[PDB]
Amino acid sequence: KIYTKNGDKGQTRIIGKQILYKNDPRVAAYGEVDELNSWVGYTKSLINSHTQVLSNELEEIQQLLFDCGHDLATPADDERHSFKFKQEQPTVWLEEKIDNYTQVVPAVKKAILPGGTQLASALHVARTITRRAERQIVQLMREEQINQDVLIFINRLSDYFFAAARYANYLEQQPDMLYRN
Amino acid sequence: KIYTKNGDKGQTRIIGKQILYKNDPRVAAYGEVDELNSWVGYTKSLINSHTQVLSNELEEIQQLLFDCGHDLATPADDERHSFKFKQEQPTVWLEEKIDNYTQVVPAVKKAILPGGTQLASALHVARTITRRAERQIVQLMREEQINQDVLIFINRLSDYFFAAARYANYLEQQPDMLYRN
Amino acid sequence: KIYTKNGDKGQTRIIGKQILYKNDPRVAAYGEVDELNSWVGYTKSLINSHTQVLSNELEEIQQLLFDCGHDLATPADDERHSFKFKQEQPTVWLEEKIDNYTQVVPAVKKAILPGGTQLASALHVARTITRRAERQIVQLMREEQINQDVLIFINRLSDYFFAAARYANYLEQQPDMLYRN
Ligand code: B12
Ligand code: B12
Ligand code: B12
Ligand SMILES: Nc1ncnc2c1ncn2[C@@H]1O[C@H](COP(=O)(O)OP(=O)(O)OP(=O)(O)O)[C@@H](O)[C@H]1O
Ligand SMILES: Nc1ncnc2c1ncn2[C@@H]1O[C@H](COP(=O)(O)OP(=O)(O)OP(=O)(O)O)[C@@H](O)[C@H]1O
Ligand SMILES: Nc1ncnc2c1ncn2[C@@H]1O[C@H](COP(=O)(O)OP(=O)(O)OP(=O)(O)O)[C@@H](O)[C@H]1O
Ligand SMILES: [Cl-]
Ligand SMILES: [Cl-]
Ligand SMILES: [Cl-]
Ligand SMILES: [Cl-]
Ligand SMILES: [Cl-]
Ligand SMILES: [Cl-]
Ligand SMILES: [K+]
Ligand SMILES: [K+]
Ligand SMILES: [K+]
Ligand SMILES: [K+]
Ligand SMILES: [K+]
Ligand SMILES: [K+]
Ligand SMILES: [Mg+2]
Ligand SMILES: [Mg+2]
Ligand SMILES: [Mg+2]
Repeated sequence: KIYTKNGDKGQTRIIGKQILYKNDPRVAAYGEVDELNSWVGYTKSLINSHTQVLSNELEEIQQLLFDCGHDLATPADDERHSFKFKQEQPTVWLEEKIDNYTQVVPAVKKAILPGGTQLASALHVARTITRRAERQIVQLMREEQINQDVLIFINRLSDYFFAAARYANYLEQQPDMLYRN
Repeated sequence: KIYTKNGDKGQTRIIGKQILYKNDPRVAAYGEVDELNSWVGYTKSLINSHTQVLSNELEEIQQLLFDCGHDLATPADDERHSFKFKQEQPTVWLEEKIDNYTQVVPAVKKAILPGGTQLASALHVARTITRRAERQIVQLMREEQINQDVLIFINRLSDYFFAAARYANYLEQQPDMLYRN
Repeated sequence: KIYTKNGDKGQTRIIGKQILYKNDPRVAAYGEVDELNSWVGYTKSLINSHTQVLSNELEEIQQLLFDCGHDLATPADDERHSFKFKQEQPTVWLEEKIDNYTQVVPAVKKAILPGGTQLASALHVARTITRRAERQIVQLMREEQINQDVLIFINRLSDYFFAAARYANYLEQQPDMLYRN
């Protein structure tokens, strides 16, 4: 059964099987990445005919987030369990999308309100959940050795979600709204 | 008026009327349960003709979450205020649903990406918000005596949301996607 | 480029340019306000013909939340950067809406389940995210001097979202459901 009940008193296992409390900074870090991954799934479910071009990359992000979570759940000192996530290829992939979407949409010099279409608005929610997960990752980094490649990718990912949100509005001919002061 | 302004300097009351700061671990715990309850309401609003079978149980979860929040807001040592939540019946109810939904959907041996239909994706968001609330409950448990029955139910509840998310995809003939490595 | 990479090791700048870790209580506070602002954008995107009357005020809240975030990112002691947010006018505006929406909808004497229409349910999610951001603001207040006007408005704002959620249900002829005990 998926329910083992071993977590009923508030403790759980990480990779390698060491037991931690569920509020441990490590468990909060990969838990927030799981929350982000679920929100990306929700965002993907809002795609329509006008925004289908974004579907493949959202699913790829979900696969990458699983790799990131895996590494966050992995203690550095247990040599039986290696980190799997390498930032270079996925991060350059995000950057290419950021550059492309920044070029195509109307240039702004002011902050935008996070909103517009349902999909663009969901991409802004994704942007802010990514940044929340990043804060938890940094809390963990300050106490334990982490795969720093995960932090590089998670940082870049919220810039991706910002650029993708603007692109989603552009795909539905929805202008962005500027902050008034 | 619902606005009393007594909370304007960042303090508030729990059951029994003792005053705590709004960032107190207790207030964060039942606040996260309120956030979960609101997300379950949102998830319920996404039900359609194909997924109506899930409506009653989502509303029942909302009623149960109110009982859970009540107990988390109740200090153990104030004998004027008793715990109301007893885990056995609601938890066995969740387990029966987990068993039923696990049986009906295609068996997997790999992790799934959290996503699919809008409803299944919302049920995965519910799964991860439940787990976030659980972490806050454990933070509170480590400082204060709690109704441990709430923790048992909240633990089981995120396994319910996982099984229900797979079932929602099944109800709309949407396959789950496997993690690639 | 929007990606500078200066945040790749988990530190970032606030207003005035001092560097903090991304898990610093200040950065968590205005980060949670950004998350709220994105959720308000998402909520606004769910408006339909029956609920158009709520569109202007949601966008106004988004502009106000930017002012609030600005002040939370501003250290009190750096006199080069003044607080911009003054609570009186926006807070009285919220209160007038609370009074109006409380009058129009069916009176209750019991707690309601947070749910109903998709929009009303999203307004309850907004209510609980506002309250989460409030907890982070109070964490910051307990360590650093803040613009206390932001806390007054953020407190009142979750009462606004509660009253607006009930009003959204009323606009679509959806009754609220009461807590059963
Ligand atoms: C880390 C981990 C995860 C991570 C995975 C990635 C990450 N790090 O962020 C996260 C937090 C996402 C996760 C989620 C869940 N998991 Co998990 N997970 C673990 C854990 C602790 C380690 C697995 C491991 O060592 N892998 C290391 C490598 C070398 O092996 P691997 O084959 O590549 O491992 C993969 C699988 O374990 C897979 N996976 C992870 N969880 C689950 C759950 C199920 C049902 C399946 C089929 C596969 C699977 O992901 C791993 C790759 O990253 C184990 C504990 C244990 N006793 O095994 C549980 C454990 C496997 N997971 C469990 C469960 C129940 C869940 C959830 C259903 C919980 C929930 N209600 O949300 C979810 C959703 C699963 C999904 N999406 O399909 C149970 C499964 C019990 C069972 N007999 O079915 C276990 C055994 C824990 C327990 N309670 O004892 N989990
Ligand atoms: C605990 C509590 C809650 C909990 C309830 C369950 C939980 N523990 O998680 C939570 C956090 C969910 C909650 C939410 C809210 N509450 Co409240 N709640 C309290 C509190 C602290 C204790 C109530 C109590 O002692 N009950 C113990 C038992 C023995 O009595 P009871 O009749 O069963 O109590 C029930 C009611 O209080 C009901 N309830 C809880 N909140 C509210 C709000 C309203 C308007 C109504 C009609 C009923 C109601 O839930 C209780 C059962 O669990 C009081 C403080 C106080 N001064 O009374 C406020 C208080 C009742 N709540 C208040 C408010 C405004 C709210 C919110 C509208 C805040 C918001 N903006 O989100 C929401 C939403 C309410 C809803 N869904 O209808 C105000 C009501 C003021 C008024 N005159 O209308 C109070 C008085 C606090 C205050 N500011 O002084 N709250
Ligand atoms: C505070 C701040 C914010 C706050 C704004 C309000 C708040 N306090 O909550 C928040 C957290 C919301 C924010 C968000 C983002 N920001 Co910002 N922000 C800052 C910061 C630290 C201070 C700005 C300042 O001093 N203003 C003070 C007053 C006197 O000047 P001002 O003209 O009124 O400032 C306004 C603009 O800066 C505007 N703004 C804020 N961020 C951004 C980003 C862009 C692209 C634009 C055009 C405008 C803009 O908001 C301010 C008014 O409150 C700077 C750091 C820096 N080096 O400048 C970055 C910085 C401007 N932001 C940056 C970025 C990338 C972002 C995000 C895209 C990050 C993301 N992926 O989510 C988002 C979204 C922006 C949006 N909605 O359009 C980058 C811009 C780099 C570039 N060359 O494009 C900067 C330079 C930080 C960095 N990485 O070096 N940020
Ligand atoms: N509340 C939580 N937040 C984040 N991560 C969690 C949480 N609970 C468990 N985990 C992590 O996710 C994995 C799968 O969760 P699962 O709920 O199966 O664990 P458990 O709660 O320890 O056991 P069980 O639910 O069977 O009693 C755990 O092995 C642990 O690594
Ligand atoms: N930010 C918050 N997060 C979680 N729980 C809260 C928060 N603020 C208040 N509470 C809890 O929810 C109850 C209802 O909230 P409410 O906003 O009415 O309280 P308040 O902020 O203390 O008062 P007011 O908003 O009238 O100034 C409170 O009595 C307290 O138990
Ligand atoms: N994870 C986060 N959570 C909340 N606020 C953040 C976070 N990261 C950065 N900030 C704040 O938001 C502003 C804009 O974020 P941005 O991502 O551009 O910053 P950075 O991560 O420091 O730099 P970069 O992403 O270019 O490496 C920052 O200047 C800082 O004030
Ligand atoms: Cl071994
Ligand atoms: Cl600006
Ligand atoms: Cl008494
Ligand atoms: Cl797997
Ligand atoms: Cl200067
Ligand atoms: Cl009640
Ligand atoms: K489990
Ligand atoms: K290792
Ligand atoms: K109130
Ligand atoms: K008691
Ligand atoms: K950036
Ligand atoms: K200042
Ligand atoms: Mg960054
Ligand atoms: Mg569990
Ligand atoms: Mg309040």
